[PDB]
Amino acid sequence: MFEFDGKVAVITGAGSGFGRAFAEKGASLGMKLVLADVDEGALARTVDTLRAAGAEVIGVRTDVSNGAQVQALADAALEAFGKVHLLFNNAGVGAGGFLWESSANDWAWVFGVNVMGVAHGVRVFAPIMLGQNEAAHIVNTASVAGLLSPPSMGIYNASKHAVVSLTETLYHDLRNAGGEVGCSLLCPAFVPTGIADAERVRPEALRNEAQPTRSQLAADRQLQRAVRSGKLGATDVATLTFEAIAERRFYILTHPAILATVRLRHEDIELQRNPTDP
Amino acid sequence: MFEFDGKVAVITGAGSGFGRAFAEKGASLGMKLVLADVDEGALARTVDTLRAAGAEVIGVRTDVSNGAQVQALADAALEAFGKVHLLFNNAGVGAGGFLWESSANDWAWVFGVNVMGVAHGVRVFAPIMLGQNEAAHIVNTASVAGLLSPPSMGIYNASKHAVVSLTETLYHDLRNAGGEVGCSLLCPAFVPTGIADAERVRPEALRNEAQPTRSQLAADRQLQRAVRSGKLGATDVATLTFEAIAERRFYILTHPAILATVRLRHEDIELQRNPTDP
Amino acid sequence: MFEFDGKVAVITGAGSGFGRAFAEKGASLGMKLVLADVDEGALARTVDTLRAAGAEVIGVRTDVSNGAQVQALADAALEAFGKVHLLFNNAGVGAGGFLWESSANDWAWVFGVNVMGVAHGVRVFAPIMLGQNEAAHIVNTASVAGLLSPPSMGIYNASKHAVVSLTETLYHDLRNAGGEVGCSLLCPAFVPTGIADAERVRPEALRNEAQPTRSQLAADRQLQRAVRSGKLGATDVATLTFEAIAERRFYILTHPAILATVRLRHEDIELQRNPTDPLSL
Amino acid sequence: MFEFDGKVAVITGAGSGFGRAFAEKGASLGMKLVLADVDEGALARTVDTLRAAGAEVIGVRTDVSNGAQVQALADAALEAFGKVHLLFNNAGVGAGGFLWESSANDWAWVFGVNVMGVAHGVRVFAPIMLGQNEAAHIVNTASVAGLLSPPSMGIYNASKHAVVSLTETLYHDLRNAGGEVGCSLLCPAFVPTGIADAERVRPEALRNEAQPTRSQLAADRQLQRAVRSGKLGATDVATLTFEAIAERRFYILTHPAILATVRLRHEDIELQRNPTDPL
Amino acid sequence: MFEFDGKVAVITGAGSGFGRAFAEKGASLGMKLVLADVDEGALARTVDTLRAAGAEVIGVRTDVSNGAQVQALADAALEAFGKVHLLFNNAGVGAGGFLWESSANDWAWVFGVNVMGVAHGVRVFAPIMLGQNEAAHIVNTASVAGLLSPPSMGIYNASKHAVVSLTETLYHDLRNAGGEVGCSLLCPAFVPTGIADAERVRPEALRNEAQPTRSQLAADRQLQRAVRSGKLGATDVATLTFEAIAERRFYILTHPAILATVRLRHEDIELQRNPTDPLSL
Amino acid sequence: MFEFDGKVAVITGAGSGFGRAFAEKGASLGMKLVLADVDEGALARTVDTLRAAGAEVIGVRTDVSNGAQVQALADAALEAFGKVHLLFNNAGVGAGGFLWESSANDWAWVFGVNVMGVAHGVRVFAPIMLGQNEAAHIVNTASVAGLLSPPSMGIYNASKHAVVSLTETLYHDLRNAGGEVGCSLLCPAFVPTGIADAERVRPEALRNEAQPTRSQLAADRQLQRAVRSGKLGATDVATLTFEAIAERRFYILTHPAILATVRLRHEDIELQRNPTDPL
Ligand SMILES: NC(=O)c1ccc[n+]([C@@H]2O[C@H](COP(=O)([O-])OP(=O)(O)OC[C@H]3O[C@@H](n4cnc5c(N)ncnc54)[C@H](O)[C@@H]3O)[C@@H](O)[C@H]2O)c1
Ligand SMILES: NC(=O)c1ccc[n+]([C@@H]2O[C@H](COP(=O)([O-])OP(=O)(O)OC[C@H]3O[C@@H](n4cnc5c(N)ncnc54)[C@H](O)[C@@H]3O)[C@@H](O)[C@H]2O)c1
Ligand SMILES: NC(=O)c1ccc[n+]([C@@H]2O[C@H](COP(=O)([O-])OP(=O)(O)OC[C@H]3O[C@@H](n4cnc5c(N)ncnc54)[C@H](O)[C@@H]3O)[C@@H](O)[C@H]2O)c1
Ligand SMILES: NC(=O)c1ccc[n+]([C@@H]2O[C@H](COP(=O)([O-])OP(=O)(O)OC[C@H]3O[C@@H](n4cnc5c(N)ncnc54)[C@H](O)[C@@H]3O)[C@@H](O)[C@H]2O)c1
Ligand SMILES: NC(=O)c1ccc[n+]([C@@H]2O[C@H](COP(=O)([O-])OP(=O)(O)OC[C@H]3O[C@@H](n4cnc5c(N)ncnc54)[C@H](O)[C@@H]3O)[C@@H](O)[C@H]2O)c1
Ligand SMILES: NC(=O)c1ccc[n+]([C@@H]2O[C@H](COP(=O)([O-])OP(=O)(O)OC[C@H]3O[C@@H](n4cnc5c(N)ncnc54)[C@H](O)[C@@H]3O)[C@@H](O)[C@H]2O)c1
Repeated sequence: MFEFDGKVAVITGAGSGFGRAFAEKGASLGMKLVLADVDEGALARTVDTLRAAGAEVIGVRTDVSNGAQVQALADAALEAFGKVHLLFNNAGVGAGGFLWESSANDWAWVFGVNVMGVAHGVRVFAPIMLGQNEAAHIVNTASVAGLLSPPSMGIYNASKHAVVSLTETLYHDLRNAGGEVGCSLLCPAFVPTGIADAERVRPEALRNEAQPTRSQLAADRQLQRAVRSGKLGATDVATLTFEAIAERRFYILTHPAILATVRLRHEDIELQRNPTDP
Repeated sequence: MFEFDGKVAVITGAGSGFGRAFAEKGASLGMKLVLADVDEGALARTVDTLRAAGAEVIGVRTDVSNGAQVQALADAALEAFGKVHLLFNNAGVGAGGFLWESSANDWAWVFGVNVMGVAHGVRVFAPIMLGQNEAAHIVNTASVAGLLSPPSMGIYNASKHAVVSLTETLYHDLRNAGGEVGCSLLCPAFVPTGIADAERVRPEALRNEAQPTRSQLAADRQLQRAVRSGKLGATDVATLTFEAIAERRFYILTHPAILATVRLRHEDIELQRNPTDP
Repeated sequence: MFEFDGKVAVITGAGSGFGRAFAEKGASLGMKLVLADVDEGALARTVDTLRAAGAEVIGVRTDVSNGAQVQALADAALEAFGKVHLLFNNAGVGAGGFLWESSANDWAWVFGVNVMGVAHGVRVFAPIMLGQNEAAHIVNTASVAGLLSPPSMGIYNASKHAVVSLTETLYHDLRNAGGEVGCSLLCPAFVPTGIADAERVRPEALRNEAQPTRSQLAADRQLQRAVRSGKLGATDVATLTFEAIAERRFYILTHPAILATVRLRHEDIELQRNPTDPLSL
Repeated sequence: MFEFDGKVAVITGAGSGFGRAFAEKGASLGMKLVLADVDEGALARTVDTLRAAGAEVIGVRTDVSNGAQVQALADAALEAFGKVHLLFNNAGVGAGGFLWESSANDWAWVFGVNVMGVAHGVRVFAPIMLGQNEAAHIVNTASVAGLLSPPSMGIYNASKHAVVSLTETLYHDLRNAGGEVGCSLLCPAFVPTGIADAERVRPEALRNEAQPTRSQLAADRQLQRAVRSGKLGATDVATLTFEAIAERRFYILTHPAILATVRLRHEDIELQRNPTDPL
Repeated sequence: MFEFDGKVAVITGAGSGFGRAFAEKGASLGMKLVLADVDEGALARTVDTLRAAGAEVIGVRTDVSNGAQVQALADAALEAFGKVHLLFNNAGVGAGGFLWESSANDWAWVFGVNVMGVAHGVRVFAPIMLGQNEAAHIVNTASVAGLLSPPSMGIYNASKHAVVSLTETLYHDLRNAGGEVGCSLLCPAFVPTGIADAERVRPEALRNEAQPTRSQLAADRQLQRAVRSGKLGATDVATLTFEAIAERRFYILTHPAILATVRLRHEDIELQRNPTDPLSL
Repeated sequence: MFEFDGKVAVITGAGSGFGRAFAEKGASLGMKLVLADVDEGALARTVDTLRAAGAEVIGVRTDVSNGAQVQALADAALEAFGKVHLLFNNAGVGAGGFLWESSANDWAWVFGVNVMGVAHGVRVFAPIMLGQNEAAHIVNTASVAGLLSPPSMGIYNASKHAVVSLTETLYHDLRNAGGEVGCSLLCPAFVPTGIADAERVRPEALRNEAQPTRSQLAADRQLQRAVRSGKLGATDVATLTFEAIAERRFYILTHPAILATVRLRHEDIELQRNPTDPL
């Protein structure tokens, strides 16, 4: 099994939600923590909270869409603790509405965080991990939206399908390369976190000047209800994720009840049948 | 059935491969053609060839990764022919190698063309089509790599999974919106085209200064053999695609033999089983 | 076999369709190209692209219905390359509709290009080829419309039957005169080209003041549909034509499926039978 | 049964050969005659003889290659007799020799008469006939040279193949348009007429300045010999032609012996076999 | 019930762990906060974040083992808010290892914070609270180690049994003196805090020149593991503690699962039985 | 069976009360005696009387709150008799009154003797005993006040609960380390000794300048009354203690009647019930 005690975990999106939960779980297993977030206030508060729980932790404000900042995060992790054993490419954002009503900025924002942030983390940290000649593991947070295509969330859906596939490919590439570095793919259903309020960290350069359309308002309200009503919490997702890492299990479906809907989409494809609305 | 005679088709990646084949097929059905490509020479030659076959056609040099140029393409199409009835968001590029060995530029290049080009086309042309109150259809070229995750092609794979999902979502959004605009998703296996030589149109700003790694060289050689040995040609893909448009069929699998491998990946997911190499 | 590499081909109608495909095929075999067309824009693009791919090519704007301009085309050919070995009398136009509804200008236009253009080509270039004491060959583009008489195409049909018989006669005349110059007759069915848009190169002096009739409109639209949906392309016509030249075969029927209805017309004649009605389209 | 008594026939080339014989046969059937030829002296000899024998006949000098004059021929026909029921687009000329040795003027001359003269007649008279709502018929004189490609006659051959196909198409077009206007295609072999001396009516603007070549002289000598030695006369051709019109028969082959040579040509095409010389 | 909104809480050890959680809970109830700690950096961050979320709070660096500084903390409390209603004598440290291997400095350090800090708190603030004629309450943090005697923790155990009994006695003394001041005794099991890292705030004068022994290393690592893996958090301890204060309940056992082994120790004593060996960890 | 003849006992608080009685009992068992007290006059009276009766005994004035002096006590013990087999960390003091009314010096005094004196003894002597590879035993004098929390005695109570738990932990630690060193915990109720007059040995540095409060005077009067009226004597406590050492019994409750009150306190804790006043 994968051992955690005294190892180093780097966690993006650590100021909230799953990322904060991963930090708490990692601390309880004896991990040293490198926490990264673009939300300065959330990051600072999470660092202080983890320290008050006895964790050894540093924080590095990081916009994961920026390759130079992700490199800087790795450099900070090595300077502090010498090694990186666990990477959670977890930061994410969303936007909704009829697909054609979204702006170019919306596409750039969501793909910059949800895909390029994951890409940067893999590109920067996998060589470091491969060079250490020790067990290490990379966990990428997708979503059940990486296995399904629900209406009015097409940009988010597409970004999460990209994370699914790049992480599947990563699994094969790491094996073909050899070594003790593995990876997993986390695909949760809705959990009460801050994800429905992702607009709070949209960068100024990507703001929309147009007011939200009717379908965008509807999608935003829908996501809030879905998020607020999830029956598993972020703490449960952290527990299940670390169990999967210990077993080096690739697919982490925290809400396996979704599998009926996933099977439906897969059946559409195998039957070359126009997409079913369930 | 969808009628083509006298209608207007806008085709990206028209200078080669599937795009040139779509232009020839469209011309044989009586369509007016708006051809777009970033490769100036290929675009000009394709325009001349189609004209020598009696087609009514214009060409617009277009980098589909650039939203302003995709808008300009729509403006040129309307100025020439007044309407757009068929859109082929078809331009694409690729890169390969162990996932972490690829550069940030590689990610930006492939996602800029394969995802943002599709996104721009949907964003710009779907409102035009919805406003015409006539039948229209949008075809997005993914790949079987949008349904599978083969090793050493992770960036390409991820971009094509994104196209799959955004197009599935588009299908639902168009229905929820109402109207006569539909869409389809084209997922071919390997076909002898120019796709293995996509580096010919990598923009200067995204060039790699480092020489290719061992795995990148291997992946490039593998793709060339796969592409050169495909048993269906681009003309066959065009024929099958237009048949699907006529029936408004969403999933266009030109090589349905792939479905055994697709089922294998779907089984991995449904069973939460680590990815199988077939 | 007939040698192409290093030889000189003169092609009329080279801006589009078959002529352009002949030029591409000739270039791929190493021929020097003299390309002629009245559509200066199309001709310039054809020449430019062939030259950029490495051809030795000149383009000469030529109205093949004009005897002096055909003579000027031969002069430009000889001035650029010294010889002419292959001549494609290929430019052509068309018009349709009930035969009596067409104008005198329609007859003059179609026959000026389709018959007189071929006639000038033969008259000007055959003596040049005979005087060279070298293998040479003349290919005239007729049509399956030179072997059949489909309705509402009578002016075009008549011009193509004229090309058929003049070329058949040339075959015998060249053998009677003796020497190494031969000829072939190309008779394709519908192929995607610009031929249904021939009005774009009708000269202003032969324009029709009158509005087109119902039967003329119907013939135009039927021809547009038939041409654009042809299953063989201009490239295929060029490939088959050069194969025939190589073996000096006279009849080039690129679409042999036409033979059932050619046989029907022949048996009408042989039985003195009133022409069998064509099937519905 | 197409009926002739009291109907109006327009005949081109009426001063000689087939045209004169059509006129004499039409007169014997009680037709009113409108006779056209570019040769005014020969046209007058035909008209005056028929008028002396009691026919209703007018003569109109006409160059059938000139559309304006063909229109005036129709105008005179309608002015005199009110209707046109039978049209013989019959005037014709020829030239011979190795194909490439002929001049541009040779092409323009032979096609002007043999094709454009027929085209003008169809263009001018077919709408008249269609508008009359009566039985009418157009006869175009081709030749067996419209069915075969004999050597050294390429311009003539090509002109006659054009007549063959335009008349076949006219047959289909008339049926598509509907009505009682029909047509026939006359394809005779050599008959002793004046056709071998067609140069007598070559217009000045199309004169050749060069002397004839060996092959042109050879082709002229062959034609003179072949025309002189036909066993059927112009009267016989007229008899057979009106016989076929009566039955509305399209192909009029006055010399059916040539069909063996026609089958050979057709077989060449059907087999894509290099043209066989029948020797 | 005990009223919190608008009342004044003084919390020692407020920079981390339970103390920080008490301050957060007090802020959420509308209490004015006087927060004390010797870890100036941790205390400043705690105060800053609470104030930014809207608390009325002051932070006062205080070494609770120093009687004068505890008196200074009361003076700062009264100067800022005029009253003290709730006192959490909560700061604490620890050391482990075989009892005889610990130094005199180890005893002085642990007892100075864990016992004397509580003693100074009671001595300084109880008279203030009694003189106010208002409801007030003192909460002393002991531990389940004040109810049990686990091996290799004897100095810490002893200090926490001292807190237990002094607080039990204070309960009776406050009732005998009369009035509205009460007290409670908080006895948690392991919770993720900084308590296993207490060496970070050992004063320089009480440092050990000697290397740590095998049994001291083992005790430190066991404590690190037990603390970090506690299933209840500091927030939960704060929630349960304030619920107990509200009902003025004396014993606060946040981890009642400890009761089986507390009963075992009690029956050892009641039966005059040699202490039952603890189970393997 | 732990054996006493010829073994060495170190006894703190040897000038009075339990400590003097331990010394007399040890002498009767043939032990060599190392006697310590901060009161030099009382220590000399004990030492000289025992020596007169034929014991091997030395006296070492010792303030057990001072680690250096406890070390010197061990040094003198080893110098005179070579070994230490029995240690009574017995010296103790007290103070009373409402908890918050006591001074900082009261806390420092009572904990200095009652807890630090015991801690110093364990720290200094346990490694000696462990290194001897012989049977040895440490006895710490707590009180029933280490098992209960009677009102107005909070400083004393807390100090004695600390002794209880440190000695229980010592019991577990000695077994974890291995060897033949053990310990016991002596928990007597009130006995007529000098404990109610402990202020006679309060060091000058910890003097109170304030006069006593009503509750402190009340607590002093109660203690004087309770101590004077115990029915067991110091000799009896010494008898019971050596009896328990012989059996290696840990809990030494010389007054088992208090266990009803102890069960009540234990029940309070087990039920999380506000402390019951036993009245
Ligand atoms: N919560 C759910 O229901 C749900 C379901 C499935 C998947 N997910 C995914 O889980 C991941 C974690 O999100 P969450 O639910 O904890 O939401 P969250 O909002 O509570 O936390 C996400 C964090 O990412 C940070 N972040 C955003 N953009 C960033 C950037 N450019 N650089 C660095 N940090 C950035 C935010 O500031 C925030 O602290 C995301 O990838 C999300 O898409 C969430
Ligand atoms: N050929 C296959 O085996 C295969 C299989 C599955 C999917 N596909 C997809 O089919 C689509 C068509 O590719 P193809 O196989 O015809 O390859 P191709 O190389 O023959 O044609 C692709 C064309 O896209 C153009 N293009 C590239 N970047 C562009 C940009 N930024 N803007 C505009 N045009 C741009 C290229 O210049 C080229 O003409 C692509 O999306 C490709 O990923 C191909
Ligand atoms: N395309 C078919 O279906 C088809 C079938 C049978 C025969 N044909 C014959 O093939 C030949 C080539 O035509 P295509 O189909 O390639 O059509 P096209 O329109 O593509 O090419 C014919 C070219 O001839 C040129 N041309 C016309 N008049 C001219 C003149 N006076 N002088 C010089 N050039 C002139 C036109 O500009 C044009 O570029 C013609 O003779 C046509 O009748 C075509
Ligand atoms: N005689 C044969 O052996 C023979 C065989 C087959 C077909 N034909 C055809 O039969 C038709 C009749 O010829 P014929 O044999 O009676 O020859 P012919 O010379 O005896 O008579 C033809 C007449 O047409 C006239 N003509 C010539 N050019 C004219 C013009 N521009 N306008 C008006 N009239 C004009 C001539 O003056 C002459 O009177 C011709 O079309 C000829 O091609 C003749
Ligand atoms: N965490 C547990 O498992 C646990 C269990 C039972 C009891 N306790 C008790 O809980 C109390 C709070 O500790 P915690 O667990 O929150 O640990 P902690 O280390 O997170 O917090 C204790 C705080 O006390 C401060 N402190 C230490 N010495 C001080 C001094 N001289 N003056 C002022 N402040 C001082 C430290 O700086 C620290 O901020 C302590 O009394 C501890 O013994 C803790
Ligand atoms: N007597 C009781 O009722 C009673 C009950 C329970 C427990 N105890 C405990 O029994 C132990 C013995 O007390 P006692 O009852 O014999 O009282 P005691 O007064 O008769 O004797 C105690 C002796 O300890 C000495 N001493 C005090 N401070 C000292 C120091 N700093 N260093 C060295 N010696 C010092 C005193 O001088 C005195 O001689 C104490 O720990 C006391 O707390 C007594």
